[PDB]
Amino acid sequence: HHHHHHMVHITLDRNTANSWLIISKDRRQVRMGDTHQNVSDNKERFSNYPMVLGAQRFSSGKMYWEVDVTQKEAWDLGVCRDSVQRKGQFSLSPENGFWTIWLWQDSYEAGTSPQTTLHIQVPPCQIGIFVDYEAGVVSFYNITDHGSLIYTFSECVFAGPLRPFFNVGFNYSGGNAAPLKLCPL
Ligand SMILES: CC1(C)CN(c2ncccc2F)C[C@@H]1O
Repeated sequence: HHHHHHMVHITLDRNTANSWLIISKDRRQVRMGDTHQNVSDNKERFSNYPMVLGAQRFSSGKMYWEVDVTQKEAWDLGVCRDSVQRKGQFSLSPENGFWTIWLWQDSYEAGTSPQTTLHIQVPPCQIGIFVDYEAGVVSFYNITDHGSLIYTFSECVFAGPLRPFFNVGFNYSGGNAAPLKLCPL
């Protein structure tokens, strides 16, 4: 792909984070803590899952960023509406305002309803995410495999400002402690 020139500098929004997440000083890395991180509750925090939003809001244009997923067993990545549900249980779907892919139990799937199997020969260590607001497109790229396409959501109905979306996943196994990292431009 040739989307690198739309690169944007994403930072994480501490106020949206699940209360167990630990965000680095530079707001570029996030990981699951082994306990509550001693923050107050607020209506923005994701309560049920280890999720956080980017601070940036997008309502036009073309945007590109990259995320490092090295040594993780489970994660979700993509974009979502600014007005997604924060509290309680929900599924990641375009109907609920999410355009995401994930790793879970050694398989990769796109967050359609129902979910779509992805075909990845080279497990990615870094994911590229491309958003074309006007076209209604969210695309995912395998940076480890020379930028090969993973998945394209087209005919997207964003219906609001978009935010970068992250889920570090649970660490029930002891094998999923590694962080998500926003990779330099
Ligand atoms: C008392 C809070 C800090 C948490 N809260 C809620 N948390 C989970 C489910 C439903 C809620 F209304 C409302 C308010 O923002």
